[PDB]
Amino acid sequence: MEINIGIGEQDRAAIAEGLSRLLADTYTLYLKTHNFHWNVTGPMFNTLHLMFEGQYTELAVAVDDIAERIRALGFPAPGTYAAYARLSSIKEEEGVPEAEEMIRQLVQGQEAVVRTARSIFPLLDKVSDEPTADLLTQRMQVHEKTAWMLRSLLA
Amino acid sequence: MEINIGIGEQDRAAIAEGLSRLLADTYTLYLKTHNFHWNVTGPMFNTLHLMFEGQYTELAVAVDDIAERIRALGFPAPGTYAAYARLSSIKEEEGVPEAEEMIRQLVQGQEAVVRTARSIFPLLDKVSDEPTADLLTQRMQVHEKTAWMLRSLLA
Amino acid sequence: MEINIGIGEQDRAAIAEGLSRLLADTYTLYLKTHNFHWNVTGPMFNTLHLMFEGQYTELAVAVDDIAERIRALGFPAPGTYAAYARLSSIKEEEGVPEAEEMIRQLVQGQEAVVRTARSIFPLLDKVSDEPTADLLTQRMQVHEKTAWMLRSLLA
Amino acid sequence: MEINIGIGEQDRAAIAEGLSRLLADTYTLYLKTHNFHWNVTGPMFNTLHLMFEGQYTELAVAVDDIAERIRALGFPAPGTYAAYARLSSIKEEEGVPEAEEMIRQLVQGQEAVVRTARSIFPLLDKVSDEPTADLLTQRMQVHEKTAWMLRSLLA
Amino acid sequence: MEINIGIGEQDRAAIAEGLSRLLADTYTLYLKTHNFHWNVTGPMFNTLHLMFEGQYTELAVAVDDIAERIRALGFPAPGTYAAYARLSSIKEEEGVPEAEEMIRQLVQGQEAVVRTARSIFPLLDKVSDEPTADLLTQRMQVHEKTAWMLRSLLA
Amino acid sequence: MEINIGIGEQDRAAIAEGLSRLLADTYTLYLKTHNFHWNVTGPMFNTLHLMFEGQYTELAVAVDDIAERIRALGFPAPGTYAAYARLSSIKEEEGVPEAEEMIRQLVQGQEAVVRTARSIFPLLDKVSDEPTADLLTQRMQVHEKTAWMLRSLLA
Amino acid sequence: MEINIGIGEQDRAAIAEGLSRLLADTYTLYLKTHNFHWNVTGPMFNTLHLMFEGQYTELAVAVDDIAERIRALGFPAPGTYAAYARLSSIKEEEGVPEAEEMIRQLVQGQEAVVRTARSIFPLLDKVSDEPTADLLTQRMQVHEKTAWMLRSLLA
Amino acid sequence: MEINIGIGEQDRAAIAEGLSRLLADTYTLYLKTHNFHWNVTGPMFNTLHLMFEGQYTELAVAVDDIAERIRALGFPAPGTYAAYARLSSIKEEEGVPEAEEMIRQLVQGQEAVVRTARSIFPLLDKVSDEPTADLLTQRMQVHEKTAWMLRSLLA
Amino acid sequence: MEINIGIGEQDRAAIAEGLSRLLADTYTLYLKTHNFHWNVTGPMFNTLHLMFEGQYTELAVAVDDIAERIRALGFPAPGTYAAYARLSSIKEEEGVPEAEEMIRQLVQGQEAVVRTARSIFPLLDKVSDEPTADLLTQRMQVHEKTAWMLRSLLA
Amino acid sequence: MEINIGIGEQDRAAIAEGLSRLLADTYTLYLKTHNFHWNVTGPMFNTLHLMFEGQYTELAVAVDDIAERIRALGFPAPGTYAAYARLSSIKEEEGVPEAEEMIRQLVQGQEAVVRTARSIFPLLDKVSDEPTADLLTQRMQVHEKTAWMLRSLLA
Amino acid sequence: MEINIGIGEQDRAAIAEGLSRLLADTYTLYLKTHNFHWNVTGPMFNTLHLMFEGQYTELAVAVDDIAERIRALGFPAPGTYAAYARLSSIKEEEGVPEAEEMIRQLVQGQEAVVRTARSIFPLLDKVSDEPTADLLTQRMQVHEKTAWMLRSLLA
Amino acid sequence: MEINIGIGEQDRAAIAEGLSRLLADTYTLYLKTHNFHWNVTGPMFNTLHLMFEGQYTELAVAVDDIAERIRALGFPAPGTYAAYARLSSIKEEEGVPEAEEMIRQLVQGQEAVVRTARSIFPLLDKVSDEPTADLLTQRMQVHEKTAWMLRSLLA
Ligand SMILES: [Fe+2]
Ligand SMILES: [Fe+2]
Ligand SMILES: [Fe+2]
Ligand SMILES: [Fe+2]
Ligand SMILES: [Fe+2]
Ligand SMILES: [Fe+2]
Ligand SMILES: [Fe+2]
Ligand SMILES: [Fe+2]
Ligand SMILES: [Fe+2]
Ligand SMILES: [Fe+2]
Ligand SMILES: [Fe+2]
Ligand SMILES: [Fe+2]
Ligand SMILES: [Fe+2]
Ligand SMILES: [Fe+2]
Ligand SMILES: [Fe+2]
Ligand SMILES: [Fe+2]
Ligand SMILES: [Fe+2]
Ligand SMILES: [Fe+2]
Ligand SMILES: [Fe+2]
Ligand SMILES: [Fe+2]
Ligand SMILES: [Fe+2]
Ligand SMILES: [Fe+2]
Ligand SMILES: [Fe+2]
Ligand SMILES: [Fe+2]
Ligand SMILES: [Fe+2]
Ligand SMILES: [Fe+2]
Ligand SMILES: [Fe+2]
Ligand SMILES: [Fe+2]
Ligand SMILES: [Fe+2]
Ligand SMILES: [Fe+2]
Ligand SMILES: [Fe+2]
Ligand SMILES: [Fe+2]
Ligand SMILES: [Fe+2]
Ligand SMILES: [Fe+2]
Ligand SMILES: [Fe+2]
Ligand SMILES: [Fe+2]
Ligand SMILES: [Fe+2]
Ligand SMILES: [Fe+2]
Ligand SMILES: [Fe+2]
Ligand SMILES: [Fe+2]
Ligand SMILES: [Fe+2]
Ligand SMILES: [Fe+2]
Ligand SMILES: [Fe+2]
Ligand SMILES: [Fe+2]
Ligand SMILES: [Fe+2]
Ligand SMILES: [Fe+2]
Ligand SMILES: [Fe+2]
Repeated sequence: MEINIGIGEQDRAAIAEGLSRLLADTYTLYLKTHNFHWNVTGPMFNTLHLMFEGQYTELAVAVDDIAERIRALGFPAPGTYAAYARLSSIKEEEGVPEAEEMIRQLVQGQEAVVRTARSIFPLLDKVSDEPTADLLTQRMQVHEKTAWMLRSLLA
Repeated sequence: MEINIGIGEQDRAAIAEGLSRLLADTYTLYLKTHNFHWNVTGPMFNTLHLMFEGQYTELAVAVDDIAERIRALGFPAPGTYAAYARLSSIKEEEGVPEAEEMIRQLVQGQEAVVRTARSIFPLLDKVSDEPTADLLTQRMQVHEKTAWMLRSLLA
Repeated sequence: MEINIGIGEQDRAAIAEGLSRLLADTYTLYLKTHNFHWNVTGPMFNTLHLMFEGQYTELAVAVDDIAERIRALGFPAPGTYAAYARLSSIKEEEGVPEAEEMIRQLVQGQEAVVRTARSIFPLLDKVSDEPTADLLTQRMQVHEKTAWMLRSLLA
Repeated sequence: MEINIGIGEQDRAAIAEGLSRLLADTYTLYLKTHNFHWNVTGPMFNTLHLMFEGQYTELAVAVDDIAERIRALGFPAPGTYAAYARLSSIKEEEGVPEAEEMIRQLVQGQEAVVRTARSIFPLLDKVSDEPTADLLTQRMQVHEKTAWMLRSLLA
Repeated sequence: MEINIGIGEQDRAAIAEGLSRLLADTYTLYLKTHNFHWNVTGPMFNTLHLMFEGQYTELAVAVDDIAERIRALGFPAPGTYAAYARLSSIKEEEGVPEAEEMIRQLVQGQEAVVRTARSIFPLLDKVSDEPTADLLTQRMQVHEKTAWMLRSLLA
Repeated sequence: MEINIGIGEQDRAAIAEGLSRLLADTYTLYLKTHNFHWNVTGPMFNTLHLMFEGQYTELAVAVDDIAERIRALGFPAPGTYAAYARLSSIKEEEGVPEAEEMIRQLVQGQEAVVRTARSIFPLLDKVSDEPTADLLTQRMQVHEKTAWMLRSLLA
Repeated sequence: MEINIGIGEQDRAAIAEGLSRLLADTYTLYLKTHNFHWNVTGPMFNTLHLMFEGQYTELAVAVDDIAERIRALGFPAPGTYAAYARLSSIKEEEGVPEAEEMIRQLVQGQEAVVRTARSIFPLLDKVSDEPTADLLTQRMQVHEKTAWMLRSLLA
Repeated sequence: MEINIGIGEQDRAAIAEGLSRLLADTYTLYLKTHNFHWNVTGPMFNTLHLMFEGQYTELAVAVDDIAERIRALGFPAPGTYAAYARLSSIKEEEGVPEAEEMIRQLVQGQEAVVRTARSIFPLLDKVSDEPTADLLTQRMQVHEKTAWMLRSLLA
Repeated sequence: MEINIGIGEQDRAAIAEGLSRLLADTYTLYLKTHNFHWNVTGPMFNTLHLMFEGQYTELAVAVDDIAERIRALGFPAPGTYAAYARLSSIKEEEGVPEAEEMIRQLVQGQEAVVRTARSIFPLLDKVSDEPTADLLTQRMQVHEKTAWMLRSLLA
Repeated sequence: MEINIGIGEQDRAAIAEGLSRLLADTYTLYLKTHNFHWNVTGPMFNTLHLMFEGQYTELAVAVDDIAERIRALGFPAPGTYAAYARLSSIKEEEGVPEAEEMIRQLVQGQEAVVRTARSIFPLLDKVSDEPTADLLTQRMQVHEKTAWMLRSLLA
Repeated sequence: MEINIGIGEQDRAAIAEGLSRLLADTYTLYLKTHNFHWNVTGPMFNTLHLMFEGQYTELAVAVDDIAERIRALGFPAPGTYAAYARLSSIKEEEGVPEAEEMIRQLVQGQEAVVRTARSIFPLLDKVSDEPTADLLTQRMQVHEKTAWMLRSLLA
Repeated sequence: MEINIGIGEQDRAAIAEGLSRLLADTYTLYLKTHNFHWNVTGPMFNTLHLMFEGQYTELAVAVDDIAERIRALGFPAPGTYAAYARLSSIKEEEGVPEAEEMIRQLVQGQEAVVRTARSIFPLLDKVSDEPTADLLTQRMQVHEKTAWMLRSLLA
């Protein structure tokens, strides 16, 4: 059945490509946060284990919402290790850093998602896709708040 | 008591006129979805009876939110068969279609409401009314997601 | 598949006709109550906004129950503005009356539904349809309690 | 202690006998529904596994209510395979039918309980046992609604 | 405002008089049950303290439903010691009986409410007051189930 | 089994006598508040119906707590119309006053219970019954708060 | 689709045969417990009514778990009176025993289910089926705990 | 740790200064609303006591959300009487007005917060701070809806 | 950090010593109650198993509240078998009494805690430690109520 | 309507003056706690952000309870920045202290509220106002518990 | 601090290595299931969207449980795309298969996890690690049940 | 009534002796954890107070489960200070250690319970008691997980 939501095929494709980068960043941050939840040690273990648990639980919902916006636009949502490694701007950590370095990496991760979201608004200006713009705004709000709570631990 | 929310009376009347069409479309789609919920038959009965129930339940809240935004702008909210029949662009179904035609009609219904919402943004861009713009964006998000789920059944 | 519930087809059709009138009245009262919920003003705004919310919330469930009893009897449930205007004995209000007149109209609405319910019982005795008779009885109970609560506001 | 509820011992015994048949039918349908819940296969597995779960869960409560009405009338409630096999009008299925045949058998099962309930009303009329009449009416309502939901899957 | 629910003023007044006796009996049983809840002793203390608690909790809701049916019929609901002592057929217990006598009096109390309820049906036959008839039937169901549970303790 | 809670039998008997009057006053107020809940009319029906429901719901718990304190002191708790009519200082209303007069009466009821509670404190001075003193204090707190909310309606 | 869970088809059939006897025993105990719940009398009625309710509620869930393990092994789950009478080792009670005898029979029933579970482990040691062994262990744990609670009543 | 969220330091400082004013105005309206909740009297006491409770409860959450957006921007959130008095544009009420004047003041307060929110948008346009824009929009929607509910009481 | 709560160090030390005896008694009663919960047998098993469960569950919270009041006064809370055995006035039961003797011992236990609480008030009066006096009062209320429920089982 | 709660007008005014100082201290501590919740940084951010949230959430309920006790005594509750700055003994912090200094200040704040409550008991002794004394006691309990938890963080 | 749980370090490392493969397989199945949840189309969309959501929700909890068992054994839990691609035996699907192929792949995935779990038991028989064996058994139970539900759709 | 669960009396006694030592160790660790919960201080207070609270809450359930397995085996569950001091291998802490030493002692306590559980398996290998083996396994799983969480704080 044809899709008639006021956005043309090539524009929906370009928006889906941007949201695919956002999905890949968000999913990579999800797994990194889950990883640090398991692997963090030292005197802040209790609070960081819990904090990273809240963060990855929220990111699991965000992954679903971003993916299903791609579906609403008429395209398949990427969902493999290869697709996400190709699209993600977040570099993974293959070892076990000190807790302060875990916090710093997760701050940079929040900012990377924000940076990807910001890269998409120019396209949305040209096209007028208010639902996707609101999604991006919600994600920016969450990552900017989380960035504050994480960097506050360092000071 | 004078209303002083930063929008003049005839500008508020114009936004309320557009929201009245959005309300009438939303309410007509609500009754149609409720109708199909009761009347659908065939092997997809259980899943469509449930899917349509979730949709009309969400629409009943949306009708209330759209109507109370009209009130916040200082105008009466329309609420009769005659008023909605006059304002609605949704085509009503007087008989009992087969399930796949019910699904098709509801997809077109979602897209019709999006179109009505999209028609109001030019006005908000002249007058500046960010709360209504957010309301319209939420309706477009819900209806575009619902159109994906519905049309996915026909693939 | 044949329907063997102990009521013949012609009697099931006659009961469904009566329930179609009850459904149309109930749905018309639902919309009128919802209308007054949005549009009432004056010193009793808070209490009537709330009271009318409770009533239309209940009536939305009642619509579903009546329509699904029609389905159980083997007939399509009506669900359009045209069908309900043809069948309803409640007169819609196209303006915005004063609060006391809103209350008075809703009292009369409760009593109109009771009247339609009473009209159906003679048919049910002849054919013994105990489930439909209990449904009618429940509606009369709800509308007669609601009539008391509304008319108490006038005194 | 004597039982003085406005119904003589012989009439209570006769009503208890009728309810024993209703209980046996309801319990046999309960087990058949539970059986089909485990054993159904094919593309409708997810919907029918869930639908039959809802139905057997409701029937388990109904068995308790019918049995406890027998106890309120002053007689023991039957509760063995031999007693239910002797009293039940529902034939059990010893194999694993196709899903559509499972649906058909459950429709007939609903109608068999309705038929048993109908057969008890004459006694209740001659004797004025309003609580039992209301129990029978509630069972007829549930089974007639369930029959509609089931046979709609076959259209 | 006029009351047009299909029952004449003289008949509504006679039904309200019957419900007043039922209200009085139910409230007197409520207090007696609450009394025994406090004052029962011996090895069955824990079970009877709890069982009587469940019973008086249910009766408090019943008194409200009975009183508000009187109000729906257009008459004030009685609510004083003097009014209830004049209308109640339940004899109060001024001392502290043994647990077994407490149980036996509560059985008789259930049966007294049933008896008062049965006395009202003839009036409802000539008049067609279905909601009141259903209320009476509900009370009869509850009191006959409670009578079975209480007298079972004595066996 | 002897009671050894640090209060001799004569003092326990005197405290119980005082609590017996507090119980009768609390229960009388409970029934009066319940009565006004049913019978109030006029433009304040909705808010007074609800307010009086909250009050009688709280009073029902208070009755149980006061009676059980009497039980803990070693004496039976009174629970009959004749006992409460004898022990109570609260005047019952046998008719249906106007709403403003219902409010006034309930204000005077709250203050009467406070007076009855106040009358018991001297017995506890002598004896050091700290649990009873806390129960009286809580009743005074509730009733003084309720008196403010009620009389605030009259200003 | 072919089943590849690491257990050959005839070995799965043998485990399913053992679980079918366990299912038949558990379901027979379920119906006996339900029967005694309705029919027990005497001074222990309240506590046994409740205790047996808790037991049959647990057993209803265990029946579903056992049946679905048979399904996971690739075989139909038996579910008729004839099948369960054939496969069960627990004998039903066709009359109404005294309460102490009901308790004794339920103790023996718990122990019968333990014995049936035990009888299956030799097969599992040969074949290796750790999920089934864990299910059997859970049923032994529940039935041994329940036997303690039941026989404690008789001491 | 550097803040890299796509908004330079001077722009973040300016937005935080604007939100500091929104925070002060929101907290001042919070305390005024809480004040009127305690201090309102007259026949609308119940409805206004409840209505103003809902409002100050929502405002307390809004205070936290606005302050934490300031934190996300990298600046301290003000939170003292001196700071809020200095930053607020709403004037406090030091006495106890009549209920209609309390309503009027709270309507004006809603509109004053809307004005403070409006004053911040010019700054976000230049900079593109989509999360803050959404926050201002949410506050405008809540205050404009609340203004409608309050001013409806005066009509 | 100095402690400045209006009570000098020596008086706080003396209050903490008294609360240490109350904590020891309460913890010893908690373990005894938990013991009898496991070990009681006979026809009251179900009721005493449940009643003792409610009691020990409440006592667990009380232990925490007493200990933390000691901490608030500035002293370590005792928490070992030797500390509690040294301070406790409750004598432990090393065997398995009959149920009636378990009930009697638990009555005496409630009274032992009350006795210990009464021994502390003189100190509190001389010093005005109102929070500790309220804690003692709440413990006395619970234990005197529990003593009533337990001894009522014996009568 | 006269206030007759057993405390004379001048004494109620004096008690209300003391509670006004308590309210002002509690509200000032509420805002200081809210402030530190937003502004704290360093490795203890997570634990202190959450601890201070729990504290200000509880203080918000306490401010309402203290204010409504003032109302129950017949006096208006103060509720402005100026009224609280005049009455409060807590000095506000206009900057952003180190986390350890925030904790120290919050300890001193709990003790300041305790000191204000203690200053009122002499008056209450002369007048006899048990509800107010119980409220002060509860505040002292909460603040002394909170002081222990806070000062424990320093050790 | 040394780990002394009764298993030597290289034996724990070997168990951790096996569980790392189980974790990688579970996580790969999790993402594949989430992918298919987003991307499935056709008439089974509604039921497969729901079924796959329930599955990936369960798998997300299982990932955490398996990772935290690795942590309990004293080893870091892997958690990157590169590690999971290296350790997994399940192949991802890079395209969008038809619904029946999605079902078949998820059946094969359940069976793949069972094989990986099964492959670890030989090590557990040499070393003895009953907690890990119970985790493996739980995963086998879940995946075998899920395989039945999935393959039933293809029958 | 004889116990027939497939284990001979002296074999059950031996299993119950082992579980009695596990119960004593679990209860000793419970009290030590509760003690440290009250008495810990320093910058980790908030996290350790909460962490130790979660642990002692879980242990309280474990104590009940272990004791009631002893009861299912037909033996009394020990429950006094003297019995637990005799049976326990965990030593109590009579003073107030620094937080890091509290953590270290609780790690050692978790490992002690694991050793006690492990010590019972040789017996169960001779006797066969799968329910007890599963209980031991669950305790080993919980204590090994808790040991990781605790020792992670010391890294
Ligand atoms: Fe965790
Ligand atoms: Fe989803
Ligand atoms: Fe938004
Ligand atoms: Fe204009
Ligand atoms: Fe439905
Ligand atoms: Fe609304
Ligand atoms: Fe939004
Ligand atoms: Fe939006
Ligand atoms: Fe609303
Ligand atoms: Fe429906
Ligand atoms: Fe009914
Ligand atoms: Fe009904
Ligand atoms: Fe299932
Ligand atoms: Fe039952
Ligand atoms: Fe029952
Ligand atoms: Fe009914
Ligand atoms: Fe009670
Ligand atoms: Fe009511
Ligand atoms: Fe009924
Ligand atoms: Fe009913
Ligand atoms: Fe009501
Ligand atoms: Fe009670
Ligand atoms: Fe108190
Ligand atoms: Fe208190
Ligand atoms: Fe084989
Ligand atoms: Fe199932
Ligand atoms: Fe297990
Ligand atoms: Fe096992
Ligand atoms: Fe309030
Ligand atoms: Fe916050
Ligand atoms: Fe928004
Ligand atoms: Fe605690
Ligand atoms: Fe926060
Ligand atoms: Fe309040
Ligand atoms: Fe208190
Ligand atoms: Fe090795
Ligand atoms: Fe979804
Ligand atoms: Fe975790
Ligand atoms: Fe296992
Ligand atoms: Fe397990
Ligand atoms: Fe397992
Ligand atoms: Fe042996
Ligand atoms: Fe605590
Ligand atoms: Fe237990
Ligand atoms: Fe238990
Ligand atoms: Fe296990
Ligand atoms: Fe195991």
